[PDB]
Amino acid sequence: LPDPAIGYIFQNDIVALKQAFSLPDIDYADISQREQLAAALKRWPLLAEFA
Amino acid sequence: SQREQLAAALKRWPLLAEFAQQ
Amino acid sequence: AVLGLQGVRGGVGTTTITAALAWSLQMLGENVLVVDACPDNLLRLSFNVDFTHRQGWARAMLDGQDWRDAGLRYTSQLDLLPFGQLSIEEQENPQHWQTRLSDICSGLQQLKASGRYQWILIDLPRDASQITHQLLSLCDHSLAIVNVDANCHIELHQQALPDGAHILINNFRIGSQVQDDIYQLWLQSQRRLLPMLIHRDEAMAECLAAKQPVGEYRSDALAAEEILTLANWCLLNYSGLKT
Amino acid sequence: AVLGLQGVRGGVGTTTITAALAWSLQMLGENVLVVDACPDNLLRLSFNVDFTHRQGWARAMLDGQDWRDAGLRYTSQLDLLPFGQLSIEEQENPQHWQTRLSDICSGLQQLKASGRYQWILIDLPRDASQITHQLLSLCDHSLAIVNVDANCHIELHQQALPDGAHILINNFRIGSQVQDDIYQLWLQSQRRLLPMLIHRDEAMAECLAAKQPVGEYRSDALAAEEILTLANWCLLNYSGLKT
Amino acid sequence: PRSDEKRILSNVAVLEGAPPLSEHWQLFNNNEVLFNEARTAQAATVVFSLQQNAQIEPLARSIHTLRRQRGSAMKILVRENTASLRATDERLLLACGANMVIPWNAPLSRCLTMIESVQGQKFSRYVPEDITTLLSMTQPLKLRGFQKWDVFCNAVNNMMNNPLLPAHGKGVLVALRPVPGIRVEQALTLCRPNRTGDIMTIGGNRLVLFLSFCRINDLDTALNHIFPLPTGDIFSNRMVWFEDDQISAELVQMRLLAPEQWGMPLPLTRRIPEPMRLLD
Amino acid sequence: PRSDEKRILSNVAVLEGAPPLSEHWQLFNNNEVLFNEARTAQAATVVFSLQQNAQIEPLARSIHTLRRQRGSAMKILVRENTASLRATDERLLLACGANMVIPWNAPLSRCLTMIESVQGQKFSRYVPEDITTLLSMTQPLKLRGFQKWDVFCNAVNNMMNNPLLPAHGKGVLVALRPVPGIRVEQALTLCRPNRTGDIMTIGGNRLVLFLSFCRINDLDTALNHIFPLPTGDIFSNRMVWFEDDQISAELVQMRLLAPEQWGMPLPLWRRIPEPMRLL
Ligand SMILES: Nc1nc2c(ncn2[C@@H]2O[C@@H]3COP(=O)(O)O[C@H]4[C@@H](O)[C@H](n5cnc6c(=O)[nH]c(N)nc65)O[C@@H]4COP(=O)(O)O[C@H]3[C@H]2O)c(=O)[nH]1
Ligand SMILES: Nc1nc2c(ncn2[C@@H]2O[C@@H]3COP(=O)(O)O[C@H]4[C@@H](O)[C@H](n5cnc6c(=O)[nH]c(N)nc65)O[C@@H]4COP(=O)(O)O[C@H]3[C@H]2O)c(=O)[nH]1
Ligand SMILES: Nc1nc2c(ncn2[C@@H]2O[C@@H]3COP(=O)(O)O[C@H]4[C@@H](O)[C@H](n5cnc6c(=O)[nH]c(N)nc65)O[C@@H]4COP(=O)(O)O[C@H]3[C@H]2O)c(=O)[nH]1
Ligand SMILES: Nc1nc2c(ncn2[C@@H]2O[C@@H]3COP(=O)(O)O[C@H]4[C@@H](O)[C@H](n5cnc6c(=O)[nH]c(N)nc65)O[C@@H]4COP(=O)(O)O[C@H]3[C@H]2O)c(=O)[nH]1
Ligand SMILES: Nc1ncnc2c1ncn2[C@@H]1O[C@H](COP(=O)(O)OP(=O)(O)OP(=O)(O)O)[C@@H](O)[C@H]1O
Ligand SMILES: Nc1ncnc2c1ncn2[C@@H]1O[C@H](COP(=O)(O)OP(=O)(O)OP(=O)(O)O)[C@@H](O)[C@H]1O
Ligand SMILES: [Mg+2]
Ligand SMILES: [Mg+2]
Repeated sequence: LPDPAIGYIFQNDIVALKQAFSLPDIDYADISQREQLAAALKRWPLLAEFA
Repeated sequence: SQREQLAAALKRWPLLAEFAQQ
Repeated sequence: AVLGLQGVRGGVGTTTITAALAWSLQMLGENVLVVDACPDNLLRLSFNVDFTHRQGWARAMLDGQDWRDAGLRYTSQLDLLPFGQLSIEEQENPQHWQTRLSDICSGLQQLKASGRYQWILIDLPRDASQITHQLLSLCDHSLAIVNVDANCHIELHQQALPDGAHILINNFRIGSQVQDDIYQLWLQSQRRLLPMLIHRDEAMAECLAAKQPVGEYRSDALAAEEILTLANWCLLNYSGLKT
Repeated sequence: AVLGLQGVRGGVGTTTITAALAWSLQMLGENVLVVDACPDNLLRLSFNVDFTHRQGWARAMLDGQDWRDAGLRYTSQLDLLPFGQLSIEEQENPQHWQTRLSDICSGLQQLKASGRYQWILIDLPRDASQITHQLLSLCDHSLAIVNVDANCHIELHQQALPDGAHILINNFRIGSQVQDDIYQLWLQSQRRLLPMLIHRDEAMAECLAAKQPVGEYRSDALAAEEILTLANWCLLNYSGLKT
Repeated sequence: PRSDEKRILSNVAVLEGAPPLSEHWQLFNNNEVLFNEARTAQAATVVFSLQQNAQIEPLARSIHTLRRQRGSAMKILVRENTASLRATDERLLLACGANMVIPWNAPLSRCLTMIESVQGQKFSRYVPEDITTLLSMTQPLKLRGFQKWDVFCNAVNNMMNNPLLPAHGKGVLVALRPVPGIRVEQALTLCRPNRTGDIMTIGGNRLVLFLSFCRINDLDTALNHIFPLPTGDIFSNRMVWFEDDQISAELVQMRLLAPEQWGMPLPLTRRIPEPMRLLD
Repeated sequence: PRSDEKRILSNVAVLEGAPPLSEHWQLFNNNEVLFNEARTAQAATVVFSLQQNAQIEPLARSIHTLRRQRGSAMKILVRENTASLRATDERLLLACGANMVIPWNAPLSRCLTMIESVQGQKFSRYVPEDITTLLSMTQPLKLRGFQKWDVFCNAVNNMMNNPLLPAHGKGVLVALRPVPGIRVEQALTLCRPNRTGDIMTIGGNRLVLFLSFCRINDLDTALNHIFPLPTGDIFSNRMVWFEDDQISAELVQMRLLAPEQWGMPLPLWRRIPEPMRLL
């Protein structure tokens, strides 16, 4: 079950299907500190493993 | 001059002298 | 308050920082006691304690002696309590003495309630022993010392940190791609990070050889001023006694 | 020939050195097996093992399963045996599981007699736990990993290490005056010192981030060549068994 | 004796790699050789290049010599090729005899127009014979760090009343009230000033400091250079004084505090530990 | 004796701070200005100063053109003011027309004694007109590192049959038998030469090195710079040939080695660990 302040999971019951909702993915990192973090994740497999 | 350099190193660091002067 | 310092792994620099933070707090005019909870008994050596001096609080309890008589006064406002020199048999057999040191908890909370010391610093080791878990529970706040490397990055994910702790960075080299990448990942993933860090400084490596805290060894050293900034941050954020 | 590598102090570089020594020994054409005796379970990460992969020899035994089924092959001549990911309860309560795992010491006696491997390296943690002493008694030879600092200098004067064990310097820097004084003193005082050391190399900091041994990540790196020299020294001096 | 009014003696850096623009242009590798050639000139245009802060004092000496020894017919310019320069340095070069300082953000086009703009211009401002008068006005205070309450007020008031400096932009006076969690002498250790013009003092449970030649719109950025932690976290209240009339009036009020209310730093700006019994 | 037989044209560094020793001494700031003055002398003494190994080639030019043009009455010395200098560079300078090379470890007194000893000498040795001949005289074989057995033999043979190299001291040939504990391919990984001209090969359970222009005395010093460990711990037996006939004789024996007994070095997106079961 997810964070109630971020998401919510619905149950159909009629058909055995679950639809999960979440807040839109929004990132407010600077135009450089986000660019270099992506390059750092591409560079080291150990960093990308915890992403 | 290698005998000289060791003497200065003991004088500089009391921790080294503490173990060498026992 | 009672502030514990614990490294996320060994060698990270917990002892040297604990001594330096204690000296910085006594320079700020605060009555501080610093106790060594590591069986290595390495904190005493940053205060010109002769290495042969075996006396310490754990040494007293195991010998059936008063641990209060194991204290040492460095300055008017800085007192220290070493762990004590264990024999080779004792350190290689930790099972023999671990469960026989719980008396320090009652004595610590009495010292806590006394009011003589405005700060009590505890140098905690990395083991998960019963005594170190007990001393960590008696602390008001804690600092988790890390170094910016792949080792600590792994541990920070697979190792549970104490609640409300704050992470302190030590041995900060400038000019390393992997370190800067791990750092920039920590800046946006670690919410428990401090607003300061301690650069790698030759003074931090020389002071222990000189058997002094780094603040007394070179007050002008960058690491010394960074730890002085840590003391002022502690005064502003860690002075409360959370019960 | 079972070789035990252990740190004089935590964080000196034992895990990265054993992984590199394993790669260097299999590169020389020897059949090697590497076991991870540290609860941190960090050795597996130098061989591109997924962090979510919780299998290991210590985890197999404590779960009732077979320890032989937890092996992983890296090359035709390098076999890897991870420790296993512990539970949060097992990390905080090391005493409950500390002594349930003496079967691996009997199981290593089988492998040592199996002849399948010419070298079995053991990544030993810096503690006095029972399993660590049991595993250390199986090793025919032992290496002690240090860094040239005051912490290790003190530990070398107050902490006992296995008989016949040699000292391997790692993270040797350039320019530090206090390191020059300790090292120059060691060269004339330390008799158990090895004829080669391992400099500080950015490759050693990057290889763990790249999940590869340093000999594979950057074979022409200075540390890779120094560890390769160590591998040959092991072939020359650490080939004979202990009675 | 044909006039050298059309002559242009310039540092090569001024042209930004462009060729000599006319038969009157003479380019030189550095300001020293440029100075040595200009000593025999009369009405020529001399254009120096200011690229690093280390050149400021040598450049002032060269301009001063040329203005004094060669008269008011010569036109002397300084072309900035850098942005990391204090605005007080432009006033120093203009006081030593330069007609005009060309800012770094002016392109070559604007630079050449300004070189033409000073043609026929006769120097009218006064320049002293001794440059030490002008050089000592780059550092008026010659003090840094903590100063006693009486020494702080005396030193800042003497620079404040010093006639040679003009009004507007004279400095900033900040009075900071510490958060109750920290004491004044403790927060004094956090205030670490770098520039040899900035002084601090403590008194009346207030940390006051003076910043020489600080625009009020650059005060907060100057505090980030002196405090490791944010000033809002260390101090609860802030009172600022930037204009001369308000600063001198605040200094008169600061004089009305008894010496028993003044402050001093902590007594710590080989030992041997002795045994003791704790908790007795 | 001639007019300027008593003149001493010397670099200022030669005197090591002392004042000019006599009215005959005339000092100069560098070797080029000194060489310019020396083009007019007839029997003067010329003392260059050698401070960097980069100066070896241009210095050999100045000495060569001086000796050819100015004759046999002139005395030309080279004073080493830097220990950073190979022994073959002294051979080159003497071959270009220098009477004597003053070694760096000789004190000022010894240096002055050697400058005076050259007085009265007429240069007899033959110096070629082309300097390319002399510069090629100090060129080792342009190979480094491991070579295949036949490639190793061809390189050393072609160097022994190089007419431009001098008679003796062309290098040392070493054959090393490894300790039973370590194999030849493994012992090869320890062999790490830095100099161009130092080659190695493995074949018939022997590690064979050729060290260009190495003297038999410097053999142990050079070996210590090739191997990180002492060669006594790596190799039980050692065979050495340092004269031309010996080396060329050992090479005709090496050529007899069958190709099946020739060795080669050990062989050694990311690797993935495969699950397995022990025993
Ligand atoms: N970001 C920033 N940092 C500042 C400022 N003022 C001072 N600092 C810092 O404080 C250091 C010492 O400043 P100082 O005592 O004025 O001492 C300075 C000053 O006497 C002189 N200097 C440097 N740059 C200039 C400049 O642009 N103009 C003038 N007139 N002098 C300068 O050289 C000395 C050494 O300078 P540095 O090594 O750069 O080191 C400077 C710099 O690290 C500022 O406005 N902004
Ligand atoms: N009293 C005092 N005032 C301070 C201090 N730090 C900043 N200020 C004020 O803030 C202005 C802008 O600072 P900035 O962004 O660092 O911008 C500075 C900086 O980038 C550079 N700069 C000036 N002096 C120095 C210096 O000594 N060292 C270095 N490294 N840079 C300097 O030139 C720019 C313009 O400098 P200014 O015109 O002098 O203008 C400075 C000055 O009026 C300080 O520590 N003390
Ligand atoms: N085969 C071999 N032998 C080696 C090597 N390195 C040192 N040796 C031997 O060891 C002697 C002393 O070495 P050094 O102190 O490095 O002494 C050297 C070193 O300080 C410097 N030098 C000479 N050649 C070079 C070069 O190619 N590069 C650099 N960086 N220095 C050089 O000048 C000194 C003069 O050297 P020598 O008179 O020949 O004397 C050398 C040489 O006989 C090597 O890589 N290979
Ligand atoms: N300390 C020391 N290091 C040594 C020695 N021999 C080799 N090395 C190291 O190995 C590098 C390659 O040497 P090389 O192939 O002989 O290549 C050398 C060689 O061909 C020539 N050279 C440099 N120094 C000397 C010298 O003293 N005498 C002569 N005759 N040639 C030199 O220039 C090339 C580039 O030299 P480096 O940049 O110095 O680079 C040298 C140096 O870093 C030695 O005797 N001492
Ligand atoms: N910032 C630093 N710059 C340079 N050297 C440092 C720095 N921090 C620590 N060191 C050095 O690192 C070594 C280990 O430090 P320290 O003893 O404080 O670590 P630790 O975490 O207590 O280690 P352990 O508890 O495992 O013994 C010492 O020699 C110390 O001088
Ligand atoms: N010579 C070196 N140069 C540079 N970085 C090094 C060097 N040796 C080790 N390191 C790095 O320092 C850290 C040492 O961690 P490692 O696990 O290898 O040591 P350890 O002694 O086994 O520590 P622990 O067992 O306490 O976790 C790693 O990030 C490693 O990459
Ligand atoms: Mg410690
Ligand atoms: Mg490890």
